[PDB]
Amino acid sequence: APTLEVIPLGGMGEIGKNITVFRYGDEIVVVDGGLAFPKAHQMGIDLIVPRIDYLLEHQDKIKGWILTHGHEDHIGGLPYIFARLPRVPVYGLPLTLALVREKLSEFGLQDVDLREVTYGDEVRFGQSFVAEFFCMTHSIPDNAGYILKTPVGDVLHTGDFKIDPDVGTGAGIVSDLERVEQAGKDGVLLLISDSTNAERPGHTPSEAEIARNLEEIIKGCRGRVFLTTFASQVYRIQNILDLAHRQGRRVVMEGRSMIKYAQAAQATGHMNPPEPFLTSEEVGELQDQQVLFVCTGSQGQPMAVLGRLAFGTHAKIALRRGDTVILSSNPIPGNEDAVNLIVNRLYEIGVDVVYPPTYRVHASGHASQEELATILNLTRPKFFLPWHGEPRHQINHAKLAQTLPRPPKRTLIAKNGDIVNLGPDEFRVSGTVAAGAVYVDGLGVGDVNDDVLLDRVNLSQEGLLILTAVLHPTPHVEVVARGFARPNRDLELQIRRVALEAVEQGLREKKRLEDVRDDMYGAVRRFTRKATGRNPVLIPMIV
Amino acid sequence: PAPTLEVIPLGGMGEIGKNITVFRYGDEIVVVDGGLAFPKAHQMGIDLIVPRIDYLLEHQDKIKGWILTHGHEDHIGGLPYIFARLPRVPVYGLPLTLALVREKLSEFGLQDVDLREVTYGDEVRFGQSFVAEFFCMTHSIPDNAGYILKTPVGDVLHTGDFKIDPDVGTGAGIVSDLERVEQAGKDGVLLLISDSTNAERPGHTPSEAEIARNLEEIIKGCRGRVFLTTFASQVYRIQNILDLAHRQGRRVVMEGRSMIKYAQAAQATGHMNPPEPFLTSEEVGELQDQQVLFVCTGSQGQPMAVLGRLAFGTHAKIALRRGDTVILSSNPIPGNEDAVNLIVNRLYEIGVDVVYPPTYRVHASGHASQEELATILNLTRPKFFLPWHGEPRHQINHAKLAQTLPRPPKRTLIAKNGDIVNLGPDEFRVSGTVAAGAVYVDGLGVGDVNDDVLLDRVNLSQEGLLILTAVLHPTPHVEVVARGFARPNRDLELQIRRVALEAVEQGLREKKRLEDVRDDMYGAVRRFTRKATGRNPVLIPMIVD
RNA sequence: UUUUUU
RNA sequence: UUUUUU
Ligand SMILES: [Mn+2]
Ligand SMILES: [Mn+2]
Ligand SMILES: [Zn+2]
Ligand SMILES: [Zn+2]
Ligand SMILES: [Zn+2]
Ligand SMILES: [Zn+2]
Repeated sequence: APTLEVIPLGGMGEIGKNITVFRYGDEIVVVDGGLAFPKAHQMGIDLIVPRIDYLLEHQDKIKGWILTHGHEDHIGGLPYIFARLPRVPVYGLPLTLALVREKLSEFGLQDVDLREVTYGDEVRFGQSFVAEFFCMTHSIPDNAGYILKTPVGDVLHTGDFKIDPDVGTGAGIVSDLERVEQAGKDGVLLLISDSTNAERPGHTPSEAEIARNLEEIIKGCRGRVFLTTFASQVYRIQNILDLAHRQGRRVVMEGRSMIKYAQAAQATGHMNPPEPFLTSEEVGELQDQQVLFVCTGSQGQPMAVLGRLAFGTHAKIALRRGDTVILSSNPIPGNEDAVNLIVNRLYEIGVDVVYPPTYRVHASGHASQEELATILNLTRPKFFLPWHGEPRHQINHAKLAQTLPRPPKRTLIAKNGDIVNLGPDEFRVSGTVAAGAVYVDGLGVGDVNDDVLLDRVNLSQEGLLILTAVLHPTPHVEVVARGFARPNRDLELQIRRVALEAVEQGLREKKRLEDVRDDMYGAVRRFTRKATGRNPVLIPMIV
Repeated sequence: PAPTLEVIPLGGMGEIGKNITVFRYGDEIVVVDGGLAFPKAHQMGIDLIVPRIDYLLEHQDKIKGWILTHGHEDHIGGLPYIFARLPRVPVYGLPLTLALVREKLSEFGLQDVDLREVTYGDEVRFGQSFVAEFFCMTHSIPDNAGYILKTPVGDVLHTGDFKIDPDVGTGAGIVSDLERVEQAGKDGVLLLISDSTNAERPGHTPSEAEIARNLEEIIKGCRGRVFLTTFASQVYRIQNILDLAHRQGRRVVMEGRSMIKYAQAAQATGHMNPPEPFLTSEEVGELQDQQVLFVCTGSQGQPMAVLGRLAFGTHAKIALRRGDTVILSSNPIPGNEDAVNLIVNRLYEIGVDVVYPPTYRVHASGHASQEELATILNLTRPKFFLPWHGEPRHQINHAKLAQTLPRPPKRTLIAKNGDIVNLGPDEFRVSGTVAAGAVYVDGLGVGDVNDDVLLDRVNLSQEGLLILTAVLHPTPHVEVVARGFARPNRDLELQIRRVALEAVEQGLREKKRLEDVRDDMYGAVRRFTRKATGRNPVLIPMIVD
């Protein structure tokens, strides 16, 4: 009896670079193709994309692609991925496809078979797969969950989601809980669900509540208002455009990425500015209380607009006492220091600084425990793969499932590369495939690996000494320093002596070029450690 | 034109760390504390930060003595560095504070430091102009004091670092001296200096007695071994754990050099009293799992502390397993979030039960939240106010809190390190600045690593490096060495050579000084690699040759 | 919101 | 919990 294989290639045991492979027989369907953002220890790199060794091996079996939404951790890896694979059908909702199309054009990727769907549509992949799209609210529009119908039964994938009763834009957007409930009645064999906020009790706040909170705050602001949020948070931004209009403020969209997303959102009907956007020059004609800037830089990026404002380097705008700055965002793990740096600079300028939790001006795009419980109760799945989370999230999602009236028969904590076997009464990890990370640094893809990073870490912590050692005319050593210590004549003289004394034992004996280096390298390491207590990288050199 | 008190913060203002405050009246100085600070992520490779003491060196003959409020590292960690460069003067503090400093000075070989023990209520004199009176304030370490500094212009009340804990839980009757603080308000407080750490937190910081109750409830329910980490200096927390362990039939192992160190100091000064002797890891191995509790270093995610080694499977004598419970009785300090998260995920992957806030209320801050800060402001009714021990966000929010109360201070200032704050019966202003700032410690080096050195470290960390050396003879050729730049690639290597070489050759073809030529080849390669890779590696060009 | 140091 | 891009 053939089984379905669920093979996560990214997005399990991490938050980022989501990509999930489904295989039945010799047919494959792939879902998403995200990037991930670098951690602190991954110094100097720009982004991370998934290893696609498995898809390369089985590329002839790929029948199609599903794209759940246009967040970068779901579509950011596609330029890299699609370039190495056959041009298969790629299905997605309008805003998702618009963002992908633009991204593919930057990379000069030609003839990608993008195919528009909408909620309720059924899409056939080969003989064995049918996928049905349904609406789930999230922090970007045109976000979908799906039901993948297979020979062994149905998989429901929630997508990334929250259950927001009212996103505030008046477009009637709501999660299709009716469809999800019916799926539970029809029978869900496997649930795949968003674990991001599985450790958070209660219910994620509604965007309509955040908008009310923002209007109340902004209504009370005496002068200019500056607000930062994710450029892709179309609902948040639309609601701000409407409250601004009601509060007699004109809006400036500041930052390249803000203008970019505003363009795609408008083109696909999700953004409708009640009054036209103005430039900073144009709003300069207005009184302070008539002005609102919606700005990039919610995560503390120094070169984003908020960053330049906070550091006094913005070319056309200068913050001053009386200004209000609203951070309509929470720092993502790893960005705490950067955001804090901007916050303290803002206090020092003397602006009024508004942020959570002091002011309730942000709602997560992801379901908290009550919402995750709702989906588990409605679907009543036989089997469960908590997804889109680090192990702590997945495991807490699993624990939450056990608190409910009808828990799954079995729950697994998948890792990237796991082959998860699915059948009517089968649910197990049956093996593994090649999975992992590929680093992008500038233009280069995979030229930087973990070995290289290790080097960057050593340089950063201990600094560098370059030593040119010459036996001719008489043995002597010369020194260039980087990040080791400030200039010290005393110290500098002593290190040459150590290296030159070491060539002496080498020089008096017959010494090969190679043999000498290690000996004096040992001399300096022994010495420099003695003198400074530090272990700087040294690169020996002979002319 | 009347003589004024100068309050000159040299550290601890506009930051959390390296606290040190100078009081000057005429030709007399009293100094308070000598802390270190911990490096930020951009300060790569360095171990700790100590204050610039240029001011104290200039005026060393005027220094009458020192007040040490408590033994936390951000109040005493700089003293070895500071005391070594100054005259021996009287140094006052409570017993645990002095025990910790004494040991610190011993490690450094510093001799003949004049440590003088005080206790709550003691009044000590510094020269003609200063009298300091110590009083108890609860905090996350024992023997923590605030003080009233009585000067010719009036009284300064300094809260020290504090919370208002009604019961730290150790059965020793320890409580903040709010009676004394209220009396100070009636006598008249000219200037209040208060701890702003938690000024953005509404309500009241939880009590250690509640945390102890919560820990006992959790531990009573643990089926197997329990490992717990907290700050090694959280003597109240640890003592309460010792006592609940006894009630719950578990023996205790203190693990990690630092745990043993603070336990030694706490026991020697009577703050820690284990109801049963500590055991070693070998000794508890004789016991059933549910009889065992490990109190471990590593609460901030340090990979080489005990919890770190347990989490990574590298502990030489102990191995975690499914069924173990690990409790993080702490919250990550800003900047340590990633390190703690790393350990938490490894613990989950091992399969231990992992217990931490906010899911479980197993930690209480050592510092006052807004209700407690308001209580102090209301009791002292100060004329002038210096919010302290906080970054500007904390200080400014403390100032705003003061404005909401029934009797706000006449004036509140947000001081910066190096500020000269002038204080008189009706004067409160910043009148100038003095040299202030950071000195980095890296290994044995003090001040040999500076910001210029760090900037180089950043650039190296990000872009890696390319050292290009041009050799003129016999025929000019270029040599390339890369570290942390990219994995080996011969094609690119040879391309970099030619771009450099053309500049060398073209530069020789039209005459230029060797210094001019290196610049030309640095420029060409920077232009080439940026086009080729999109990166700007650190470039070290050499023409000698 | 203070260290940690097989 | 997703980018920013004087
Ligand atoms: Mn880079
Ligand atoms: Mn170091
Ligand atoms: Zn998303
Ligand atoms: Zn996502
Ligand atoms: Zn303290
Ligand atoms: Zn402190």
